[PDB]
Amino acid sequence: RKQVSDGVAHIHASFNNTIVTITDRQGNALGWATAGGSGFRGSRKSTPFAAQVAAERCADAVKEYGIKNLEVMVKGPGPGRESTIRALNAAGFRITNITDVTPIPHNGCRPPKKRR
Amino acid sequence: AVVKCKPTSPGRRHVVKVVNPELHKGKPFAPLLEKNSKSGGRNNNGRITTRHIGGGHKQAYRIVDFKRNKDGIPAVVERLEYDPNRSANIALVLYKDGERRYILAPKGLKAGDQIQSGVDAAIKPGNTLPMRNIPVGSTVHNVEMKPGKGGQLARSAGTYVQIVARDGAYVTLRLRSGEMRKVEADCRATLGEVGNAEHMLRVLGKAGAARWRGVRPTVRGTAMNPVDHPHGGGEGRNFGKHPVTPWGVQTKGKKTRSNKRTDKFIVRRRS
Amino acid sequence: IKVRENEPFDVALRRFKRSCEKAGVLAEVRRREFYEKPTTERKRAKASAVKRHAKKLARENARRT
Amino acid sequence: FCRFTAEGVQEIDYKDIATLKNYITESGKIVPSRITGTRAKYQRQLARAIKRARYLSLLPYTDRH
Amino acid sequence: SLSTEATAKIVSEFGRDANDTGSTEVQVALLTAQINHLQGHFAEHKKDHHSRRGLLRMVSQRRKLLDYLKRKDVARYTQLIERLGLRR
Amino acid sequence: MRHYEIVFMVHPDQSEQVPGMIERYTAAITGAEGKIHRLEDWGRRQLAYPINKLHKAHYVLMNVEAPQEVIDELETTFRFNDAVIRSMVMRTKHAVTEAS
RNA sequence: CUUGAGUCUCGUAGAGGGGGGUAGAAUUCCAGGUGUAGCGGUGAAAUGCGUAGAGAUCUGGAGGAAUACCGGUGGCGAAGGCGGCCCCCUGGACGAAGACUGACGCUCAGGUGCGAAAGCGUGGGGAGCAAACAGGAUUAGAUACCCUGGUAGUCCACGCCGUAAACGAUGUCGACUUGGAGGUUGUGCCCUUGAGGCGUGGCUUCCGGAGCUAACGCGUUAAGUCGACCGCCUGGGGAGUAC
Ligand SMILES: [Mg+2]
Ligand SMILES: [Mg+2]
Ligand SMILES: [Mg+2]
Ligand SMILES: [Mg+2]
Ligand SMILES: [Mg+2]
Ligand SMILES: [Mg+2]
Ligand SMILES: [Mg+2]
Ligand SMILES: [Mg+2]
Ligand SMILES: [Mg+2]
Ligand SMILES: [Mg+2]
Ligand SMILES: [Mg+2]
Ligand SMILES: [Mg+2]
Ligand SMILES: [Mg+2]
Ligand SMILES: [Mg+2]
Ligand SMILES: [Mg+2]
Ligand SMILES: [Mg+2]
Ligand SMILES: [Mg+2]
Ligand SMILES: [Mg+2]
Repeated sequence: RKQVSDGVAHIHASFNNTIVTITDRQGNALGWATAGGSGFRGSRKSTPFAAQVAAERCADAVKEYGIKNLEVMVKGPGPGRESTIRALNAAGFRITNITDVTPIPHNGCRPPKKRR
Repeated sequence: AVVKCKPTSPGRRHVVKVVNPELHKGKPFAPLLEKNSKSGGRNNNGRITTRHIGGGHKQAYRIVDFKRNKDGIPAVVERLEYDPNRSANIALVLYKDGERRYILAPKGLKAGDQIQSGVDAAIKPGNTLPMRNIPVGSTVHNVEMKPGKGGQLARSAGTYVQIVARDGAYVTLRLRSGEMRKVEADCRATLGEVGNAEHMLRVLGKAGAARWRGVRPTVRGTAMNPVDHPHGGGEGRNFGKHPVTPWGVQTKGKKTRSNKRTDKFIVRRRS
Repeated sequence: IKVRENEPFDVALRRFKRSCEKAGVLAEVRRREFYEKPTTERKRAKASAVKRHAKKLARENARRT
Repeated sequence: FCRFTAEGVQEIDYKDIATLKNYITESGKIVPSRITGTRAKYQRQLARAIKRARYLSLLPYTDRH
Repeated sequence: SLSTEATAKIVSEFGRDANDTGSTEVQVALLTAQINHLQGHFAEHKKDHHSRRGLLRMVSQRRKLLDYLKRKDVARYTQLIERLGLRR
Repeated sequence: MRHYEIVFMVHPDQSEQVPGMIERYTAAITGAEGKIHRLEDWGRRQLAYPINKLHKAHYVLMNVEAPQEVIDELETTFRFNDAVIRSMVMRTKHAVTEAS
């Protein structure tokens, strides 16, 4: 539970769910909180408010570390990629940058066929 | 090439032959032969220890230079030859000092090719050199498992081992069975795949083919009596038993490797 | 898209979710979602080409405005 | 206005990364001639030069290496 | 292919002079040189159907020029086919 | 004998060996009457992406006019040599000795 | 004989083809670290994965497939079709100026070759996707759509098939007949007194005149006006089946 200053707030925002894991600058995770664990089961899980709540609930359990400044790594589509940043800053974290880490292939693997 | 025999008679209908027109159509090199008497599968005690062996054609043993420990001296592949002991063909080579030696014939080895061995050799297929001077990822054959041992991996026809990793004293090798094995990097390895890569396409046509290759018939366990085999008995094709070897041990899936002294080398096992 | 941070936050988050559509990522992962068969690729491209040919050079009308 | 046909470079050097960086984005994507003017022949030369510079790592494929 | 030097050598060898480059003998000799050349390319690139299409166009062109030469002057026709190594 | 153009990076610890590398290769090229035109040893450049857990390689550009077997043996040397990283031969069909 | 058709010199553009080698992104798996109760999915769920520690995040390795951006009613190709970069072998097309042969041309029954995808055989390969299959839903039922997995197959080598809404539903070749706006690739000259203006070629996209058409529409790349040769059609089913 040692004190660290430079943490990174990784956000795996997707369509159904969003996952906000806060790691140190090497990738050791401090704490995580998803939209599905904060209540919000089903359609609620996929709203910006659920991601806001998840980012708030992850700004806790990382208080034992004294995190001051944060790198935000938004990864993926979905509504919980611009509300989670606002909720992380409304928690008292000075943001150092915002970086989109969404995996973009270069025509690599073939996607699922299609819904219908 | 792969030649399919014409069905001018049964037992000739289903044959497929591998005619290698580059093999020497003459007597092999004499000073490198020695007699190889058949066994029948019978051990020191006269008893059959491995079944389904006996008969077949006479064949002399060709002294193949598996070690390739004549470093620095170049060699010219004088002749390609048929070996009755291997599935692959052998290659009589002549060194620049006047010494003839049988080697395994890699894929790209025709007559007159210039090979050699040693720490400073090139990376042409057929050139032996310890697996430190060999670049990683390259395709080698006739790999040694101990330095100076002689070479034991990838020496069947069309077979090769691949150098996957290289960690200090050791090298990881994807073997022809998919298993990744660590051998020390002082061990030698000839470059390129082994020749006669179409050997697996012959289909032998008939029973006498296997018979003169030296393979006595295989009686199914069910075709026996309960005293003869764990399978057997039954008033007409009854099995009802779990498949086992003639000595009781499970077959059709039961891992029987118990070495516990070479497990330090097997990074990961057969698929 | 590594938007380093200036002071006022959505003075910079604005240039984050305005650079996201300059790089067009949140709409680039909508083609990569499902596999669109090459016929449909070509057909959608051709229909976008034909739509782009909306004759904006034909807007000299009165319409009593 | 195609500041390549403005000059007649006659071949876009992939070692001129000083001018190649003018035709990528902060994410390293090539910028379309529909924006940069860039007569089509020189746009093709430019894309090949960008790709060779990427291979030689004079330029980045993406901003996430 | 069939570089400027080789085709000019064939022109000088098979024509009235080096300026005479459109005569039937020179056209046929150039097509024959190209065909003998490309035999090696199609020895291993068996699946080069798009290039073999042009090769067969060359073969048919050479045959049409040879028919013209035959029914135009049989002496030149025989001389050219024997000097060039033709007829199967 | 066609006009090539060869850009190859090398490990930034055998940067001391880049002279011997360069003169060795140019001597091999001149041996078959290949003509070196440009020999711009670019020094230690910083890479845009890390090649083999390693930034900051050492570039060498050289424009030659040599036959195919020369350039192919050269490519094999680049491959089997452990310090040469991301070689790149190219056709250029001319004589380019200007800059960069 | 040269106005057709070819050859040669220089040059240009191009995912044209065949072979080989590499690059990066990403998916997946494996080994390890942090960390923890969720993940995943949907219309909603559930199957499913997860405290045996998943998901998330970082490091290392393996492996296969496809090449983001450029990217364009852009290009090339007889059609099928072909897009990371590099090299090797190779086909075609076009332009300017000239010489060269001198009708050597057009078409083509039969024949021959190429011919998407699926499929078949042998041998490899197998990341992802996914017929079949299994389970969960939906349902009146659901051997469907939807979800979770998943095998051939998709990949490679060599053979076989020889078919597609293989389609501009428009055979090839040639000649002639108002125009407009483009795209692309050549080329000549003029003030280049810039990236401009003025012409001349190849391919190409859209609109439209005469004319044609049952109309829709085509409209110098005609479905307009003609010539050559070929293929085909003769009410709808049966049937493109049967033998
Ligand atoms: Mg047996
Ligand atoms: Mg048997
Ligand atoms: Mg039996
Ligand atoms: Mg019995
Ligand atoms: Mg018993
Ligand atoms: Mg009985
Ligand atoms: Mg019975
Ligand atoms: Mg005349
Ligand atoms: Mg016909
Ligand atoms: Mg075929
Ligand atoms: Mg197929
Ligand atoms: Mg198959
Ligand atoms: Mg499914
Ligand atoms: Mg049909
Ligand atoms: Mg089609
Ligand atoms: Mg039709
Ligand atoms: Mg019209
Ligand atoms: Mg039928």
